[PDB]
Amino acid sequence: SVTVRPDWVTIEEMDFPRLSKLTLPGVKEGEDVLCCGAVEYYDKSYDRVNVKNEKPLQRIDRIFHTVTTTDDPVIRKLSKTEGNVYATDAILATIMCCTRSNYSWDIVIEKIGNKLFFDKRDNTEFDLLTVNETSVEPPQDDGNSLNSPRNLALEATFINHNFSQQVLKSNEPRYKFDEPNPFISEEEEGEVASVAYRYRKWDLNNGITLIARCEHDAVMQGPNNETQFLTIKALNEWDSKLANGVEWRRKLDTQRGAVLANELRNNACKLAKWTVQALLAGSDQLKFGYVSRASVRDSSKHVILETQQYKPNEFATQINLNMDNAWGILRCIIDICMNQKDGKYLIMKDPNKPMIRLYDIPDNTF
Repeated sequence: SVTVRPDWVTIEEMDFPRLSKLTLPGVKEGEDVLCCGAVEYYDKSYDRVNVKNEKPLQRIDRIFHTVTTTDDPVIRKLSKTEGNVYATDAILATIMCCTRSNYSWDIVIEKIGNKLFFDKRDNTEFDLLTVNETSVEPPQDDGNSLNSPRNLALEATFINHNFSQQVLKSNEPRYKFDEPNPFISEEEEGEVASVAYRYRKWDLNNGITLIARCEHDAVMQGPNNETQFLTIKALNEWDSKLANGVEWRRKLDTQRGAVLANELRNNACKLAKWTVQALLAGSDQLKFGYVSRASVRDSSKHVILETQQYKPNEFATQINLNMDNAWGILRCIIDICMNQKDGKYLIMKDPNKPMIRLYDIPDNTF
C-alpha cells in the first residue's frame, strides 16, 4: 500500500496472535454528538426477491462520499470542543478488524498536542471493497482481466453503490436528521446517496475520548411504526467455478447456511468491517443483498438473487467478532501514539506477514 523509506523509524510492531488477545471490556454504546444528513426508506418489496424471482441490478447515479477525518468539516469543528481522538467508522473498522486482513493497507495518524487524528490517504484503494481476500487462493489474474483483484474490487464497490440505493424508495421524501449532509451544497441534495451520519463519542479509559463519524444507509418502518436504522451491503458472486465457491443459483434456496459460511471464510475482513460499521452506528439491522453476474464472462450486468437481514450484535456473534477485542486493538494503537511527540505516524499491515507496524515518519511525507 505504501513504500517504506530509509528514514522511517519503527516504533512498535505487533503480530496478529497478540493483537487477537488485546481487550478493553465494558465500553459503553456510542453517544450521539451531532446527527446530519437524510436517508430514504427501505423498499420491502426487495424482501420477496429470491432465486426463482431475481431482480436485475440497476445502475444508480449518485454521489458517494468517502471523506477522511481531517477533511470532515464536522470533525474539524467538534475537535475544537469535544474529545481527543478522531476517526471515521471506515477507518476504525480497518484497524479493529486488522487480524482478518490479508491485503496491505495503511492509516496516517497525526498527533497535535493531546489530540490524534486518524486518516486514510485518498489516492489509494482504501475505499474499495475486496473480493475473496481471505480465500486459500485469492484471485490470481494479472491486471487486464475482468477477474483481477483490482477489477473485482471495482466491480464489488460498484455493485454495493447500486444495491444500497436500489432497494430504497428513491421517489419519496427522505427521513431528515437535524443538520444537513455536511459534504454537499443544497443544490446536490437530490444527487447525494441515501446516507445519514451520527458523529458519536466513546470513553475508552486512560483519558481517551473518541469522536468518530458513523452512518446508516437507510431507515425502515419497524414492527409498529418504530423507525429502524439500517446498514445495507451487498455480497457478490463473480464466477463461482473460478472462485471454487458454492453456486448461488443452485444453493441459495435450500443451502443458505452453506452459502453464508463460504462468504464468512472467503470474505472475512470485508464482512467483519461491515459489521463493525453497523455496530458503531447503532444500526438496528444489517441487510445483505446477494448479487451475481448475469453471465460469468461479463462484469457489467448483475442480478439480485436474495436479501437477508441480521441484528448486528447477533451477526457479530455468528462471525466471532468481539468488540472487546476491537476496542482493545484501537486503544493499544492510541497508547503507542500518545506516547510520541507531535507529528505524523503511520500504521500499516505488512504485505506478506500477519503483523502491523507503527512508524515514525517525516512530517512532510504526507
